[PDB]
Amino acid sequence: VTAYEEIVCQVFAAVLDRSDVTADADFFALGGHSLLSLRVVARLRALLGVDVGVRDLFEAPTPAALAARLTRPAVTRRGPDAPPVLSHFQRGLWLIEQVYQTRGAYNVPLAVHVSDRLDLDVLRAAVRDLVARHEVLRTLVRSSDDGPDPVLLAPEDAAVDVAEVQAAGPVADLLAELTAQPFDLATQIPLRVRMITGEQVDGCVLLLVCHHIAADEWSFAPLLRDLDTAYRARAAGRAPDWEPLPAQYSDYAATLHDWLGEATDPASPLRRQLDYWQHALQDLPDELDLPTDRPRPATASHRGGLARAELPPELVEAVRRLAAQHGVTVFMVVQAAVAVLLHRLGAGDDIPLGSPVADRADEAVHDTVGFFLNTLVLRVNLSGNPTFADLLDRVRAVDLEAFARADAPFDAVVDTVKPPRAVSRHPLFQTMVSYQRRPSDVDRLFGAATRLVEVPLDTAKFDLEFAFIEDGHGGAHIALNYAADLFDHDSAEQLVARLRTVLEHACADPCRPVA
Ligand SMILES: *P(=O)(O)OCC(C)(C)[C@@H](O)C(=O)NCCC(=O)NCCOC(=O)[C@@H](N)CC(C)C
Repeated sequence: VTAYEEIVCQVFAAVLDRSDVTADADFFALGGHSLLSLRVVARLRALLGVDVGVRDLFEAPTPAALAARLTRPAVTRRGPDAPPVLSHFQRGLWLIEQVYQTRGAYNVPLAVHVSDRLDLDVLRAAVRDLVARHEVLRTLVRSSDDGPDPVLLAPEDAAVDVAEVQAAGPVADLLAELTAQPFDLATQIPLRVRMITGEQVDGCVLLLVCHHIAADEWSFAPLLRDLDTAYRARAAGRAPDWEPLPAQYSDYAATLHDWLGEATDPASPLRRQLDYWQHALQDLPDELDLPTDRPRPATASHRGGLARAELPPELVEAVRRLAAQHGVTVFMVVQAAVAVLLHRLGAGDDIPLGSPVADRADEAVHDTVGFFLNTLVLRVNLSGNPTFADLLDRVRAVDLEAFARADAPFDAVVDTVKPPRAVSRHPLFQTMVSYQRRPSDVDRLFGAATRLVEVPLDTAKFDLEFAFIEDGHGGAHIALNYAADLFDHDSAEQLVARLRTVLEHACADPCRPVA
């Protein structure tokens, strides 16, 4: 869970009085010692509500290690002859695509503007190195009677898909179209690479499209890192000089499967976490009374738009202060604000919000390529006329309770809860809230000037998806990915603007009742 990691970071920063606390920063190297160790332990106990001690800090002196310490066997490499293993999370992504026919909605884009036009032959060679390094990028998925079956292509058998595209109209719409193009994972590797050039394009835009089964947003940094390494090596006519991965995704999947156990085992983590979610999601609403422009259609088209709400740096910093002062993450502030927004729009006091949680505590997978996101239903209650500060306490309690049962795959949770189904409605929740941080130090890739560019998606996965997105070099914005079937664009622009308004009011005076 990344949430533990940012809480430990916020605690390190406050105690050491430093603004440079990263997930890999050693507490004692940061300037800490035994005296300040007591203050870190005391603050983490009051915030996290778990019995943490000096021992945990000593053995795990970095936020990533300490967070992982609070979250199960370590991932072990299974040897070269081991067959591929699809994780439960991958199986869930395969199910939603087959059962709900989401076409291209789950494709993950990663677009980088490059001041130089890249060499297509070197890029293709580098993509082959990237695919050879990360087995998940050359793992096909084929249907069967039992379900999906992984098929690991050998590096020499994985035909990479690398092509240059000349941009006619605006580049942003081309990026969205290329992203929406569906994969056939039975015959194509889950990676498409496109270099967009044109008279309007200065240099090129490098677009990586991954099928979600093979990458999450947390994979952007290792993707660009490794692709840059391979491109530079291939431009010099050599193979990239890198060590093997400490673990492949199949290693992570096998370890997760063995630890989860069988749902029929009363002592297995799977059944115990499923039992929690069965109780926690009792009497859940089928859906929230949101203000749509059109009724929910019989079948979902999964068309969508993207409405941005720019946040002034002073608002981003005020939101950070509000999170730090109440001992919550920025995500919890955003999640609380979204709950207030839907509440003020008439959704009631019982607000289920879907949210991704990253299962990247193990150091063998903490910085690797793959899909490590589970989906949790964060059920926030707004009854009793709470203030926003009160809500931040409720949200923290709901989230921490949820983060302790984050391994039960969301599809098993849907099976256990058994809500009424509808192919045009995502079950258990239809609004997702997430916090995302884009990679830093990706400005000099491929020996050029580079910058990430956001892709304006033409697809949507739920009714509403709110994302607080930090760019990695200072700024932040809210991205609302809305279902076009339900909302017009201007309704979504208004929705994302009213969320910023709620955030502005919460920072100004968190003691206002949310009603
Ligand atoms: P954190 O890891 O930074 O902890 C700080 C210290 C330095 C470990 C702190 O615990 C500490 O001061 N340890 C020192 C303990 C120590 O050295 N005691 C000396 C023993 O003195 C006596 O007890 C005395 N009876 C010695 C006899 C042999 C005469």
